[PDB]
Amino acid sequence: CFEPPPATTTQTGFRGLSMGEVLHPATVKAKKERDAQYPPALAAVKAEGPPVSQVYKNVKVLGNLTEAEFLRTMTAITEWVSPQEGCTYCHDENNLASEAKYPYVVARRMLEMTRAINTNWTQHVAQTGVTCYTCHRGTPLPPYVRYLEPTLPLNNRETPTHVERVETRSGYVVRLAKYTAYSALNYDPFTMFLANDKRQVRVVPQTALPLVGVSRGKERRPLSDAYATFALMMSISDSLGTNCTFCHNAQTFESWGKKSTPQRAIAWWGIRMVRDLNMNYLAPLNASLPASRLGRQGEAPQADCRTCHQGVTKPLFGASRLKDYPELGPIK
Amino acid sequence: MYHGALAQHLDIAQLVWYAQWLVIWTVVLLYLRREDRREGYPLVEPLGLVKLAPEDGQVYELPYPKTFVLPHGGTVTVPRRRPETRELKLAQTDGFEGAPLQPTGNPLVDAVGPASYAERAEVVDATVDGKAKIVPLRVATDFSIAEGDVDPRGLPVVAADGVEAGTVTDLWVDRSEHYFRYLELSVAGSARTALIPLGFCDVKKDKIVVTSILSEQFANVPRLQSRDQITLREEDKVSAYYAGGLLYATPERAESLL
Amino acid sequence: ALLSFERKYRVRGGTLIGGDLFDFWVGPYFVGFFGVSAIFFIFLGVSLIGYAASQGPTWDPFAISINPPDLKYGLGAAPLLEGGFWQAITVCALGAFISWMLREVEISRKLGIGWHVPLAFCVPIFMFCVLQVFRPLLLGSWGHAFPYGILSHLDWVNNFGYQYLNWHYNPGHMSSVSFLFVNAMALGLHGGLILSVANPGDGDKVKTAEHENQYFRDVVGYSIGALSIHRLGLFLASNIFLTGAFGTIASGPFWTRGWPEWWGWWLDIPFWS
Amino acid sequence: ADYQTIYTQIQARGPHITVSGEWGDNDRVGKPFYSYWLGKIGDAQIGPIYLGASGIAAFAFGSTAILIILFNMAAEVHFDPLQFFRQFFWLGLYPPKAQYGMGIPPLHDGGWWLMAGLFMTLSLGSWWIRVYSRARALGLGTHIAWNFAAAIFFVLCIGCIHPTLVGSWSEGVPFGIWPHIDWLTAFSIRYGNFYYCPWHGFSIGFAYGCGLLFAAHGATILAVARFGGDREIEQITDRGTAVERAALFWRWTIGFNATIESVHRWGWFFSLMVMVSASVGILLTGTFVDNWYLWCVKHGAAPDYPAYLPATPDPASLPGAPK
Ligand code: BCB
Ligand code: BCB
Ligand code: BCB
Ligand SMILES: C/C=C1/c2cc3[nH]c4c(c3C)C(=O)[C@H](C(=O)OC)c4c3nc(cc4[nH]c(cc(n2)[C@@H]1C)c(C(C)=O)c4C)[C@@H](C)[C@@H]3CCC(=O)OC/C=C(\C)CCC[C@H](C)CCC[C@@H](C)CCCC(C)C
Ligand SMILES: C/C=C1/c2cc3[nH]c4c(c3C)C(=O)[C@H](C(=O)OC)c4c3nc(cc4[nH]c(cc(n2)[C@@H]1C)c(C(C)=O)c4C)[C@@H](C)[C@@H]3CCC(=O)OC/C=C(\C)CCC[C@H](C)CCC[C@H](C)CCCC(C)C
Ligand SMILES: CC(C)=CCC/C(C)=C/CC/C(C)=C/CC/C(C)=C/CC/C(C)=C/CC/C(C)=C/CC/C(C)=C/CC1=C(C)C(=O)c2ccccc2C1=O
Ligand code: HEM
Ligand code: HEM
Ligand code: HEM
Ligand code: HEM
Ligand SMILES: CC(C)=CCC/C(C)=C/C=C/C(C)=C/C=C/C(C)=C/C=C\C=C(C)\C=C\C=C(/C)CC/C=C(\C)CCCC(C)C
Ligand SMILES: CCNc1nc(Cl)nc(N[C@](C)(C#N)CC)n1
Ligand SMILES: CCCCCCCCCCCC[N+](C)(C)[O-]
Ligand SMILES: CCCCCCCCCCCC[N+](C)(C)[O-]
Ligand SMILES: [Fe+2]
Repeated sequence: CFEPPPATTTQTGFRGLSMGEVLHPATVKAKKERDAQYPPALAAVKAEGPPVSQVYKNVKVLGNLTEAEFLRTMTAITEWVSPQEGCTYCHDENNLASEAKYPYVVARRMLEMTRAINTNWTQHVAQTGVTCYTCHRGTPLPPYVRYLEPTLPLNNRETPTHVERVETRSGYVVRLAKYTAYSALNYDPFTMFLANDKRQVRVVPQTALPLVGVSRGKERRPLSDAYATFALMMSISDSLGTNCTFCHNAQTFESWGKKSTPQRAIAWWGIRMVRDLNMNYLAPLNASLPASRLGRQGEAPQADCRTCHQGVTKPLFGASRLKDYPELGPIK
Repeated sequence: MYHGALAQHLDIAQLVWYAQWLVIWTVVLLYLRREDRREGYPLVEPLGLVKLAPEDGQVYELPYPKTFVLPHGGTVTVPRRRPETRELKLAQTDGFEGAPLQPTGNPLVDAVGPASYAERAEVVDATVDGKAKIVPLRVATDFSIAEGDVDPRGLPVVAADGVEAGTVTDLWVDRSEHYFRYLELSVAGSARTALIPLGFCDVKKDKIVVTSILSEQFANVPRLQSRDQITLREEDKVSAYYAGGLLYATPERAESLL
Repeated sequence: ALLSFERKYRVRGGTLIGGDLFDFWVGPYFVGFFGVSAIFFIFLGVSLIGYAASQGPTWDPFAISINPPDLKYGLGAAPLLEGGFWQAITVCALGAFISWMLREVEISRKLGIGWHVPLAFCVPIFMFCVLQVFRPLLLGSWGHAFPYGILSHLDWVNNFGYQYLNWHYNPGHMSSVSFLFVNAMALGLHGGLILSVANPGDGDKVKTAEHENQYFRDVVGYSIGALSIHRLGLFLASNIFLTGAFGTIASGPFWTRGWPEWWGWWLDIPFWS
Repeated sequence: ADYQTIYTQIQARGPHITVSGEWGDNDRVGKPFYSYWLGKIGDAQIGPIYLGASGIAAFAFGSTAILIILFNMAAEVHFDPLQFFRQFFWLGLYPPKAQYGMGIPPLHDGGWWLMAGLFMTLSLGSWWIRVYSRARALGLGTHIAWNFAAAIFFVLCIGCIHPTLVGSWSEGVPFGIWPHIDWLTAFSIRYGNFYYCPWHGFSIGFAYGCGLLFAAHGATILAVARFGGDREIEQITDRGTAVERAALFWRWTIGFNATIESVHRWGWFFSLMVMVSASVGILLTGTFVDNWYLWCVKHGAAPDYPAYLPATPDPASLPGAPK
């Protein structure tokens, strides 16, 4: 079980602190090739004539687009999400305004969510932005999603073994380990941290001595909170294909300033972004999805850091189509 | 308010850091470093033409004497004044305090440098039940060589010079620890045995090789006073004799290795 | 000046090199050629430490730190203040350690005893080289070595560990820790027992070799015997680094993921997957 | 070269020795048997072993602890045999995940962990007694029992006393291979980086020092095995050229030296202190220090480095930052 030299190493901290990335060149190249499948931008169309708001019948989101632009978007959407299936994945063959099929309405919300990320989560996605492809990767079900319990394989394009199957109780500890970089940490950071804003990630005191009043008996957070936080960080690390020192100087995890890299602030924003999407776009879709989409407690599949990043510190190595599809945001 | 805070700036842990260090240097300097001085002290030196002092530092660095009561009777008290009365065939090579000494005779038999022994007791080391501890297998009858190992009785002993120097006649066993410690050999062309500690022996199937000394030098290996017994001091004499060969068997052995 | 029994052992001879030239004592210390070079390098290395430290801000001992160069300088010579001092000091340190070791051989020769101690001493020099020299060569930059600072060298160990997510799952480390823990217990047991026999309490008699063997036969069912616990201890101790060296070397040049994932070779056997 | 110091060239066999206890000579069970291979690098006789009450007691409790742990572990892979064997390392028996303060946790949330912790404690107690008694029985001092006590106390510190001191069972050490390891990091993270705990440093200093000392002691005795240096008791009561040579080796190298007895004192002490320092550090943690790095920072200890990548403000403190 070993990976041969050379390793690719970077520096993310002051010399002598052994901070930085440690990359196996072959893995990087293999991920590069997978992400290289990002379809290139459709040729630019000239905006002739009326907004489709006038022209078409049931266009809510992209109503201001001229027709040519609009069909350009519809084409891009098709090759990002449902290329195998074609336009009819979401449309009634004979009535295009028809909302008959759930992919239509789900796709309508996803146009909204997508323009949300690109307009409002600028502090995370910056000027790279996302598109339907960032998550979907050419299939309607995105390959990396989370339910309210751990599931395996992480890539839902792979076929589960018996033990992996969520119904197989004997395989629980492994479903959890594969989510936390193989640790034995008995916590699921997804449901604890990313599904909603209920829990506080920070667990480390900010004073040298114990403050009288929060430091004894039931006043205290249980130590199990520090395990969870560690589990989450194992997960975030494995999700971005990186290590702690990509973000922290481990001298003082709890400190920012010189003890934290810029990417930690960005990750801080991403935790907030992921919670927004889950709480406000993705989780509600359990209303609009077939039962076959939903998990064991009737939850829609939702997003963690892997859903976009899929093992790279910038999703798709920072490829952007933002200037090519302004429909999708930022929306002034 | 904070748990542990004692004053403006001062807290429990910080005071304990100071106690920890104090406990450590106390045990190290005042205890352990004085236990280190139960042998060899007080330091010997040149002498002064006029001096009269119970020199203070020599008192302060010593612990109080302890006495071991010995299992088979007697006691031993350390530290104690344990001077070396024996004459040493050595001469200063140069004048200064740090100069090494040279042997002026045969260092092997003079017992100087790596050939020195300790003035151990002239007593036979005993087992727990009072018997002699280290005895030849001629005496140690209920003992044996484990099946699988060379029995050396019969084998030739071959000295550093490549020359056969004698013939192994017996093994001496430690009956307290069940462990061979010496081979005994008939010395070639002499009417004597020699013990040779097992550490100086490369045991082959066909011979026993001893590189510490040339065949010539086996003749002068220390002799025991009895034949089926050895005293603590004799063990020391025998062992030291071969050890001294490592520096002294030939002229170039004391000189630079390379 | 001399222990009561010392004078008779203080004979010329035994040198690896130099011969009579440095064959003498300064106080209790034997000098010899390597005494001379040990001292040369110490003086160098300590001088550089001072000069370097003076160019820094802090003179607080805990906070002083002399660090290797940025990774970009690779295996090349870095500016003095930017890794160069560290490079110099590392050479002096190696010069001092090896001198100390060869000096120990010369002392062993003069006394007619085995060379086991200078040998045992190669293990920590070796492990120093793994950290400071070999692993950086494999990764291609001096900048992966550890800084010279009482506390800053702990910040390196910390970060190096967390580069691989959880360094505890490193099988070389697990082996290393186990030897660190056994050896500490064994030294307690060996030390405790020799004292218990020689110091029975009240006015009872010093006990015997047979008693030592009986105690451990009684307590754990095996006594390894008097010569062999010294061999064991030298083994257990040495294997702290001899096995550890592998976990250190593997991290980076031969494994780039977190260490828990390495155990996938077990967990993911498809037979039970 | 002294091959004896590598292995025993010729093994001696002789009649089994027994040194009589002041009691319990009749609880020694088993027939001594000999191993030729063992004999090559140690004493060849395995066994007999003394039984006794404290020992049997120790086994009883120990085994009960183990049963509780393994049964909860089996529950974890839902009693699937093969998944049990597969996942054994990852499987654990955890303390309260919830804050019950010092309330007896429910069986499912730490109740079972306490149980096991209790029986293990009694297991250790019983064993300590065995270790203490055999010494007394054989007319020996009790230095070993006193070194062991320190070790047992450390375990109580991390298992019991620290949880009690801060008032939460949630902080105890889980039972399990990886789980007891994950605790190390959970515990260090919560208390501000154990590298910056002075007693963690003392402890390491002594653990490293035990490696230094046992390598140097062991090597020193092998190096004078030719002079019977292994026979350490009689080298104590009647100094021989072995320990004169050992002592002078060390004097000539480092400038001072021990005796053959005192070096075992140095060793006993270094070993003891690993466990003593460690406990003190645990007693101070949570009770009086919350974040060891900040405590160090409070007192001027901590190093500080230039930014390399740009200094990064806590976004949470920004104007307009969400929560
Ligand atoms: C967050 C990171 C962690 C980490 C990271 C870590 C790293 C990165 C490495 C270790 C290594 C090691 N760790 Mg781990 N560690 C260990 C224990 C150990 C050691 C057994 C082992 C070897 C130490 C070493 O290389 O010495 C080195 C000591 C040397 C080289 C001494 C040289 C001395 C020189 C020869 C002479 C010095 C002379 C002075 C200058 C002279 C001064 C003169 C005065 C005195 C007169 C324990 C017991 C634990 C526990 C209980 O949690 C732990 C936790 C962790 N370690 C953390 C999880 N550990 C090493 C290893 O072996 O990994 C497998 C290693 O590479
Ligand atoms: C891979 C992991 C490593 C590691 C991990 C480690 C940890 C995690 C900890 C230490 C600690 C310590 N380390 Mg580090 N370390 C040290 C030295 C030290 C001491 C500052 C201190 C106590 C060590 C001890 O008692 O050993 C046993 C030896 C004994 C008892 C004999 C006395 C040795 C003497 C105390 C050495 C003092 C060295 C001087 C400061 C050096 C100055 C050199 C010149 C100027 C004279 C040296 C000299 C080296 C070298 C040369 O390799 C080294 C390598 C390493 N340490 C590795 C990089 N070490 C502890 C500490 O408290 O840090 C501050 C601690 O917590
Ligand atoms: C990221 C996490 C870290 C960490 C967290 C950590 C914690 C949280 C603790 C330590 C502690 C200690 N650490 Mg640190 N650590 C250490 C080394 C050490 C030890 C010297 C000391 C623990 C004492 C011990 O031997 O326990 C092993 C010995 C034991 C457990 C004795 C057991 C005795 C018992 C009687 C045996 C019983 C066995 C029976 C068979 C039981 C069977 C029962 C059945 C029935 C179940 C090194 C050398 C390093 C390096 C090189 O990086 C390091 C890094 C780190 N540690 C990281 C910073 N470390 C302890 C300490 O000193 O804190 C102050 C401590 O509590
Ligand atoms: C597996 C086996 C082990 C083992 C074995 C043995 N260990 C030995 C022997 C044996 C057998 C000896 O024979 C020899 C000795 O004589 O014993 C008294 C020795 C010795 N073990 C020392 C330190 C020690 N052992 C450590 C570890 C183990 N030991 C492991 C555990 C550690 C750890 C763990 O950190 C330390 C710090 C010295 C006291 C002594 C060398 C003196 C020297 O070499 O003099 C020569 C050099 C000097 C006096 C000063 C040199 C200063 C340089 C030039 C300038 C500074 C350089 C820089 C690197 C500083 C960095 C500081 C920063 C990290 C903070
Ligand atoms: C600094 C010094 C240290 C130090 C010191 C010392 N350490 C000592 C002593 C000293 C001095 C002793 O005198 C004592 C001893 O005796 O030594 C020979 C002992 C010990 N250190 C042990 C383990 C250890 N030390 C560690 C650490 C350190 N130690 C630190 C470093 C570590 C670490 C590193 O993690 C470990 C793991 C044990 C071997 C031993 C206790 C046994 C016990 O307490 O027994 C308790 C009893 C049991 C567990 C019984 C159950 C066993 C059975 C087989 C289970 C069967 C299950 C089955 C279901 C039943 C079926 C029945 C059938 C008939 C139907
Ligand atoms: C003055 C000058 C410039 C001179 C020129 C000559 C010269 C080269 C001098 C060198 C000066 C220098 C550089 C000195 C530094 C000396 C050093 C490196 C000291 C380190 C001392 C330390 C920290 C040791 C750590 C280990 C330790 C805790 C030891 C204490 C106990 C001892 C002394 C153990 C050694 C020891 C062991 C291990 C035995 O087994 C044994 C068995 C039987 C009898 C004696 C012994 C014995 O003494
Ligand atoms: C495939 C290339 C494809 C075509 C062709 C297509 C066309 C299309 C039109 C012209 C409309 C307007 C119909 C009307 O009058 O309301 C329209 C609107 C939406 N589409 Fe579409 N569409 C194609 C493919 C896809 C795919 C693959 C999906 C589902 C992922 C999809 C979804 C939608 C949605 C939602 C709308 C409403 C958009 C809005 O602004 O509200 N289409 N499509
Ligand atoms: C980009 C504007 C975009 C579109 C269009 C889109 C469509 C879409 C569809 C058709 C579904 C339903 C698929 C099904 O058959 O059930 C769907 C579901 C999910 N999506 Fe999506 N999606 C767009 C963008 C994004 C982005 C940027 C992400 C990731 C942040 C994302 C994620 C998901 C997830 C999660 C689901 C729910 C699980 C599922 O129903 O398959 N989408 N999307
Ligand atoms: C690598 C496995 C790793 C560890 C360990 C780690 C730890 C850690 C801790 C202990 C905290 C708590 C801080 C506190 O209590 O104040 C924490 C917090 C954050 N982390 Fe982290 N972290 C690890 C890895 C990573 C990586 C790779 C990144 C950046 C991509 C990262 C980021 C963050 C952020 C952001 C926080 C704060 C969370 C919040 O405020 O909500 N960490 N980490
Ligand atoms: C989940 C909480 C999560 C983490 C953690 C995270 C981190 C992260 C980092 C550190 C960066 C910056 C890397 C760098 O500067 O080198 C980064 C960048 C982007 N992310 Fe992210 N991210 C998390 C989650 C998500 C999710 C769910 C998505 C997709 C909807 C997403 C997207 C992006 C995008 C796009 C970027 C790239 C910005 C760029 O500069 O190229 N992230 N993320
Ligand atoms: C009852 C109340 C109210 C209070 C009690 C207070 C009390 C005394 C509590 C004590 C708590 C304690 C001491 C907890 C300590 C926990 C610690 C330190 C645990 C540390 C490590 C645990 C580990 C490594 C356990 C892992 C798992 C095992 C060893 C598996 C067991 C397997 C076997 C032994 C194999 C058996 C078969 C073999 C003999 C062939
Ligand atoms: C002569 C002293 N004998 C002796 N001494 C010691 Cl320290 N240990 C043992 N035996 C072990 C190491 C234990 N405990 C059993 C594996 N025997
Ligand atoms: C706290 C641990 C359990 C205590 C009870 C264990 C059995 C006690 C046996 C004592 C035997 C007395 N003896 C013979 C050693 O003196
Ligand atoms: C960091 C662990 C504690 C270190 C303690 C080291 C003690 C060795 C001191 C020997 C002092 C020698 N002398 C001659 C000055 O006493
Ligand atoms: Fe010993």
